[PDB]
Amino acid sequence: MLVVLMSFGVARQAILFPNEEPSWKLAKNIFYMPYWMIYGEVFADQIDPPCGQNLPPCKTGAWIVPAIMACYLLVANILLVNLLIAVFNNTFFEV
Amino acid sequence: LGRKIYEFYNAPIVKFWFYTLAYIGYLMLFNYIVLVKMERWPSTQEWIVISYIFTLGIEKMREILMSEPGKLLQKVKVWLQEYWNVTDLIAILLFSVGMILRLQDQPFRSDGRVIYCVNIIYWYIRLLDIFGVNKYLGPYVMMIGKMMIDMMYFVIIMLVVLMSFGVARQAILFPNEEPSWKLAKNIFYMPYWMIYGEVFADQIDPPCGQNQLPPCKTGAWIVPAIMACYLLVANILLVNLLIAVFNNTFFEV
Amino acid sequence: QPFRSDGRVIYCVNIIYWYIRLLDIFGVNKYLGPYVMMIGKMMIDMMYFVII
Ligand SMILES: CC(C)CCC[C@@H](C)[C@H]1CC[C@H]2[C@@H]3CC=C4C[C@@H](OC(=O)CCC(=O)O)CC[C@]4(C)[C@H]3CC[C@]12C
Ligand SMILES: CC(C)CCC[C@@H](C)[C@H]1CC[C@H]2[C@@H]3CC=C4C[C@@H](OC(=O)CCC(=O)O)CC[C@]4(C)[C@H]3CC[C@]12C
Ligand SMILES: CC(C)CCC[C@@H](C)[C@H]1CC[C@H]2[C@@H]3CC=C4C[C@@H](OC(=O)CCC(=O)O)CC[C@]4(C)[C@H]3CC[C@]12C
Ligand SMILES: CC(C)CCC[C@@H](C)[C@H]1CC[C@H]2[C@@H]3CC=C4C[C@@H](OC(=O)CCC(=O)O)CC[C@]4(C)[C@H]3CC[C@]12C
Ligand SMILES: CC(C)CCC[C@@H](C)[C@H]1CC[C@H]2[C@@H]3CC=C4C[C@@H](OC(=O)CCC(=O)O)CC[C@]4(C)[C@H]3CC[C@]12C
Ligand SMILES: CC(C)CCC[C@@H](C)[C@H]1CC[C@H]2[C@@H]3CC=C4C[C@@H](OC(=O)CCC(=O)O)CC[C@]4(C)[C@H]3CC[C@]12C
Repeated sequence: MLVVLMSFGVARQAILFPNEEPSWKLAKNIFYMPYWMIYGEVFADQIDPPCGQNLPPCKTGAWIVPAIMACYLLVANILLVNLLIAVFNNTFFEV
Repeated sequence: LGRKIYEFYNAPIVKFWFYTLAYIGYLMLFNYIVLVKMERWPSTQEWIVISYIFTLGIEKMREILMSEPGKLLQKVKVWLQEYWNVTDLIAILLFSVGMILRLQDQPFRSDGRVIYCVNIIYWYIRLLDIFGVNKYLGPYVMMIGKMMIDMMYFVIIMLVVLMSFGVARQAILFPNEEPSWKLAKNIFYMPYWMIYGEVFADQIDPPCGQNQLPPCKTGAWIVPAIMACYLLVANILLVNLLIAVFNNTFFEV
Repeated sequence: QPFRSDGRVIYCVNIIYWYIRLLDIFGVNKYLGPYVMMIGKMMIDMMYFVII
């Protein structure tokens, strides 16, 4: 999880927020909201903010963030977690 | 000294621990350079990172030329068999084009910073290859590799169902829009995040026409029911099927 | 109208079914074909869950 979770966390804090002076909040914003989306809350209002409709301007071509996060939620909440399901199941009789 | 330094720095475990500690160090420096503002000339950290990328490209070229076949086309086939090698080539290439875009000036700079970010993705996933020395984690990553094929199926079936609600939610709720590409964003926007939690409780069943909301369109009472059938058929019918398919397959892998 | 409006609705209920008929075309594959095979067999197990 740490490797795939970190990947999305670094990516979302670098697309959305494009210009910040170096500070320790950045690591918190990596290890924040992505971790809490493997547990049920996708942070829906944060995701696809409305933008440039007569609001602050569009950060970059920030269309990467919903797509790679969709890939992340598939990878995290389905494959890995289901792997732990299977791993626990087959080691269970063994122990 | 000479023999102990040369013996020790040529033991393959030691040179492994070089290459992985240097690769973790690169990951930390590239983390810093992607989560900081970047001025027009590169910073020191970025110079170390781009040095890593181009020296890695030189070493890839070294072992392509130093491969065992004598014909050059033979050795480029030898290198294009193995999977992680070709993903190295495409990613070192895409970091190179990020560098050439970001040495320029706006509007190309913001695009180049995005290109750096989509490199951050892959250079994270290469740690899965790096974690192949462990006798305990090597099998897990091989398992993931076997479970991905089963995912290809689930995903396909899901698409059919998601899209089916997606079309129906798009037409029945929204009645009189004009030809636009937002229909596709809405087709895969609202009925996709529902399989992981958020059911969009306000967005579903708004009260219509009472102090006033616009009088609710056509026969839009049907969208909660086909929504209900969708949530059952996705979250219980398939996901659970995928649990079963992983358990059967995992045993053999 | 207003039948027009209701004529729009029951077109849209149809594309629910005509999407699900693409599962038939997925049946011909050597591997997707067996996966839709198990879906119908699990659906009788869910019918017992939907009552409970
Ligand atoms: C993926 C994880 C494990 C590592 C991620 C690394 C970064 C998120 C860290 C590593 C070095 C850190 C920096 C080290 C020292 C400082 C100095 C510190 O400066 C001050 O407090 C005041 C400075 C001034 O105004 O002179 C601000 C935080 C900062 C930039 C830190 C911000 C967070 C950084 C970039
Ligand atoms: C490897 C796994 C198993 C554990 C990794 C733990 C770290 C990722 C955590 C533990 C301590 C955390 C830090 C604890 C306190 C702070 C200070 C906090 O900075 C401030 O409150 C000052 C700046 C400001 O308030 O603006 C920023 C988050 C940070 C660096 C945290 C970032 C994330 C850290 C390094
Ligand atoms: C089903 C699986 C494959 C997931 C599919 C997800 C993507 C195809 C969707 C999900 C959310 C969508 C985004 C949601 C909203 C917007 C905002 C929209 O922004 C603007 O029009 C900006 C206007 C301006 O320039 O100010 C651009 C499309 C975009 C990024 C969408 C692009 C397509 C996305 C990433
Ligand atoms: C179910 C999935 C897999 C496919 C769904 C298909 C549609 C969502 C796409 C396919 C073709 C698209 C169309 C292709 C080109 C155009 C032209 C475009 O025209 C303009 O922007 C200018 C119009 C003008 O003022 O003349 C309007 C969107 C539209 C109709 C697109 C709307 C979205 C469409 C219908
Ligand atoms: C088969 C699965 C695994 C992937 C399918 C991917 C596509 C169905 C996605 C990926 C890219 C998406 C597009 C990315 C960007 C846009 C532009 C966006 O249009 C605008 O922002 C301009 C109009 C406006 O904002 O007013 C509308 C959604 C659309 C066509 C998205 C529609 C859905 C697309 C084609
Ligand atoms: C047992 C499992 C498989 C499904 C259980 C849930 C359904 C029985 C519920 C959930 C949502 C409900 C629907 C939510 C909203 C409406 C709109 C409602 O229309 C109005 O209220 C009129 C317009 C207005 O004034 O709002 C008619 C009932 C209906 C279709 C409800 C019928 C019963 C539904 C489908």
